[PDB]
Amino acid sequence: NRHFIDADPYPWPYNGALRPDNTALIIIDMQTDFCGKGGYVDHMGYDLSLVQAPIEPIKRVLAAMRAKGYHIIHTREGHRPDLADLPANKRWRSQRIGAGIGDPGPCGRILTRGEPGWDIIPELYPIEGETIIDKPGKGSFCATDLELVLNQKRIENIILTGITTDVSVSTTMREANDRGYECLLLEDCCGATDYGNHLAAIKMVKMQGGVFGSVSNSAALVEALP
Amino acid sequence: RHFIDADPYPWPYNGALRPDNTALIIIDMQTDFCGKGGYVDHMGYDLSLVQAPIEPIKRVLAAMRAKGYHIIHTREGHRPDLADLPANKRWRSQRIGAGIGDPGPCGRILTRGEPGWDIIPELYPIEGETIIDKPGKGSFCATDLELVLNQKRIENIILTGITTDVSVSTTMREANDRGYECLLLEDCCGATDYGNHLAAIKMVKMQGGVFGSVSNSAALVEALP
Amino acid sequence: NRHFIDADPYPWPYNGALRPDNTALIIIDMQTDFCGKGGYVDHMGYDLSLVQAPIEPIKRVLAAMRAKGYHIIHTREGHRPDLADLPANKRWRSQRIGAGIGDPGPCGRILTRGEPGWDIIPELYPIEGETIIDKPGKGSFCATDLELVLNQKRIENIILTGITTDVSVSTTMREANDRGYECLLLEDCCGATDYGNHLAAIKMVKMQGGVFGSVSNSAALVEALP
Amino acid sequence: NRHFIDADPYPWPYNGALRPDNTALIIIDMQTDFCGKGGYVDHMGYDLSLVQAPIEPIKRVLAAMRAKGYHIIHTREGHRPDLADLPANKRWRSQRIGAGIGDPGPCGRILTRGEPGWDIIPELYPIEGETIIDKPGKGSFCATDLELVLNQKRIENIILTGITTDVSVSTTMREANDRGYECLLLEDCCGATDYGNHLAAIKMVKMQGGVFGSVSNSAALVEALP
Ligand SMILES: [Ca+2]
Ligand SMILES: [Ca+2]
Ligand SMILES: [Ca+2]
Repeated sequence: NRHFIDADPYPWPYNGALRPDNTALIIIDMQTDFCGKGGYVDHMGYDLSLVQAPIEPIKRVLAAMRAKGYHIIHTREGHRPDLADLPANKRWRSQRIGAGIGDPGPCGRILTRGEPGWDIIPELYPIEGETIIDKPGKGSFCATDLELVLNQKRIENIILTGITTDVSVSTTMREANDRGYECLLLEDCCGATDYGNHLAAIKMVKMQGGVFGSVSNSAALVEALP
Repeated sequence: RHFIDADPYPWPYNGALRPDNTALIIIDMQTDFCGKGGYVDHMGYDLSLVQAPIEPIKRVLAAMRAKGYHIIHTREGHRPDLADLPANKRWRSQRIGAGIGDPGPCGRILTRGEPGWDIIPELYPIEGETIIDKPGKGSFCATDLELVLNQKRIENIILTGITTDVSVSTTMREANDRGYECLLLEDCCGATDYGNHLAAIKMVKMQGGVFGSVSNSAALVEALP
Repeated sequence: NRHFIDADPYPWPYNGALRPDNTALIIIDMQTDFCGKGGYVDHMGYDLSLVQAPIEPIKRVLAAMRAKGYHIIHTREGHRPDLADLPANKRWRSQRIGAGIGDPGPCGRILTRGEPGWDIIPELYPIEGETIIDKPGKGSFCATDLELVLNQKRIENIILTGITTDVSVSTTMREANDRGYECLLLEDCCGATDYGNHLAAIKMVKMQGGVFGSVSNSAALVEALP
Repeated sequence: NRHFIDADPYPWPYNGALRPDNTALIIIDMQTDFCGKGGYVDHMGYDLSLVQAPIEPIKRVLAAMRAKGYHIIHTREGHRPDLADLPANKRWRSQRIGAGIGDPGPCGRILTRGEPGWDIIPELYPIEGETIIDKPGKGSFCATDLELVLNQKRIENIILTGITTDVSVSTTMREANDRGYECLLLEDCCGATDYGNHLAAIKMVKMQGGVFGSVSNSAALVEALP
C-alpha cells in the first residue's frame, strides 16, 4: 500500500507508508510577529516579503491535507504574560535591537501570548480538531506536549512548513528527526530573515543522503498526496 | 564582568564568565566524522573540511583545561543491538553506501565500542571530563546532558566540533532554547559542505544573536579568565 | 546565612540555602475534579473528606509564602477539549469505572480544560504572577514547561502540597528529585483516595536518609519560614 | 486476535493487543548495590532478603519472554566516575547515612559506573540484543534514551520488574504511564527496603480503575504469555 512524494534526495517518506492516520502537516509560527507589519520581525527591519512568500503555498497544502483527513498541527512561538518561560538572554537580545519581547508595540506586547501580534494570521487560522502547540523556544518539542500528542496519534511522518526556515522550522525538523520522525520540508512553504540562510537550511536537509529527511514543494505534494 | 570579542555581541551577554559556570563542549570529533575509513569518508566528503578544526580545538581545550573549566565531549553513536537507531536514519545511511551498523575498515559504522566511533586521539578525554553518548545529532535529545549541566550550574557553553550544520548547530539550538548562553567558535567547526558551514555560522548572528554569538579560537584563548 | 525547617529525616533544605528567590511552593491539582462534589474523584466513589482535609493547611502555607515573596506555582491536571493529549489507556480506565475523562458530568466535561470542574478551587486560587502548569499527566514535568520555568527563575527548592499524595504529588516529587531539585513534602497539606496509601507515600520519602527529600508539616513550615 | 494476562484491577493489556513486537520486559536495577552484600542497600542496613526474593521469579519471566522473542530491557542506576551526573542533595543524603555514592566500599565505589557493585547481578545478566539503560536517577525515562528506544521499536506495553518497588520501579511506571505506555507490574518480581512500602506501591497502581496500569505475578504471566 505504498505511496511517495517526489522529493530530493529521496522519494518521501522513505518507506512509502504515507497515510492520513500516520502523517501530520505542521504549520510553524505563521504569526503576525514573524510575518506581519508592526510585529517582532518588522521591528528588526527584515524584509517581510521573504516571510510572506510562503503564505499562499501553505494555504494550498493546508486545503488539500484538510480535504483528505490528515492531522493538522499549528505552532505559535510566544511567552506567558508573566514572562516566566522567557530566558534572560533571549529577552536581552530582543531588547538590544529594539524588538523587546514583552514590550509594547503596534500589535501589542511582542511575542506575548494573548496579544494580537502573537496570534496566527487569519489566512492560515486553525479550525476545530487541529492541535495548536504554544512554545517558548524555536524548537516545537522543547518544553511542550508535542511529542506526547504525536505519540498518542501514532504519527510517523511530518510535513514541515512555516517560518522562519533556518530558526523555528529547522530546529523543529532536527528535533523531530532525532526522535525517529520522518520529515518532509516544503521549500516553497517556508521563508527566512535572509534568503541565503533560507536556501542553506534547505540544502542542509539533503546532505548525507537526507540527514534530516527530504525536500519537496507544494505542487509536488498536492499532486501525489494519497 | 568578562567578555570575549564576538559577533554580534560581546560574549557572554552579561559578562558572567567564570570557570565554575562555563563549559567547553567538543562535539563528535570521532574517526567516523573526520577520519579515513569512517562514515563521512564513505559518503565521499572532503575530510580536510572536517579536519581543519582539530588544531584550533586543541588550543582551546588546552587553555580551558589549564584554567579549570568544565570540559564535555560528545560521541554520536548507537548500541551494538541498534535499539536506539531510527529506521529512517539507518535506511538513509545504507542507501548512500555508509550504513550505520554495517562493517567498514574502522569497524561497524557509528556503533558504540568500535574503533571508528571513538574520539580521535588528538582530542581524547581525560579523567573528570564528561562524555555524552548520543543517538541523535542534538546533544540534549535522549541524553543526560541537561541533568549534568544543571548539577554543575553551567550557564555558558562554548561549542566546538563537527559537523557545523548538523550536530553542532542542533546542539546549539537545543541549548539556546533552554536558556543556556552559547558561543560558537567558527574556526573550531567544519562541515561536509563549506557553504553550509558558513551559513550555519551566519544563522547564529541574525536577530541580534538568535542562537548566541560567534568568535574564534585565538580571541577566546586571549580573553579567557 | 543558613535556614532550616524542622523535618524528617533531615532538616530541610539539606544545605540550609532557603531563600525567597530560590524556593517555590507548588500546589498540585487542587481542582474540583479531585476534591469537590460532582467531579472525577467523586464519580469514582472515593471519600472526599480525605482530599478536602489539606485545603486549610495549604491555605495557611500559601498565605505565609505569598507574604514573604516566595515563588508560587499551581498545577492542573487536564486535557485539551479535543483530547489530543489524552492517552487511550488513561481514557479507557476512567470510562470503565464510570468517570470518563471528557465525558459530561455535573461539573462539565471531566478533567477537560476550560470546564468548571477542572478549575482550581476558589480557596486556593492563583493570583497574578503565579505560574500555572497545565499538565496531561500525573507528573508535573512530563510534557510541560515546568523545568524550563524553574531553571529561568533559578529555583533549587520546592515545597510540595496538593492532591493526591500517592499519584500527582508523589510523581511530581520523584521527577523533581531525579533532576536535582530539593523537595519538602508537607504531610498535612496532601491527601489521597486511600488513607494508608497517603501515609505510605509519605514514608517512602524518608527511606535511605531521605531518598526523595524530607517531610514536614504546615505549622513547622510557617514557624520557621525566613 | 486479543490476548490478556489475568491482572488486578483489569485484564492486561487493556485492549488485548499483546504481541512480541510491541511488548517489552524491563528489569530495573537488579544490581549488587541494591540487592547484594557489601553494596549501597546493605550499607544502609536494610534486609537483603526482601530485595533478593524477586530474583528467581524475574528469572522465570525473563526465560519465557526471551524464548518467545519479546524485547528485553535492563536498567542500572549509577553515576559517571567523575560524578558530573550526581545531584549534590542525592550525594549528601547517601553520605549522611554511611553509604556515600562514589565512596569506596567492599564492592568498589558505591553506585559508580564501571564498579563491581554497580553491575547487574550474574543471575539476570543481559545477553546480546538486549538494551541496557544507564540512568543517574530513579526514573528510567529521566535523562536517558529509554523513550527514544521504545518509540523506535514501537513498544506499547511494558512489563515492569526489579527493585526497589517504591523507588525506581514505581517512578519508572509513573513516567511510562504518563506518556501513554501500558504497564503491568509483576508483584512477586519486585521488592523494597520496607515490605509495607512494597505492598503500598503495588496497591497505588490499582486505584481509580488502574491509575498506573495493572498488577499480576510471574506465574500468571508465564501461563498466558502468547
Ligand atoms: Ca585524526
Ligand atoms: Ca539555563
Ligand atoms: Ca537543579
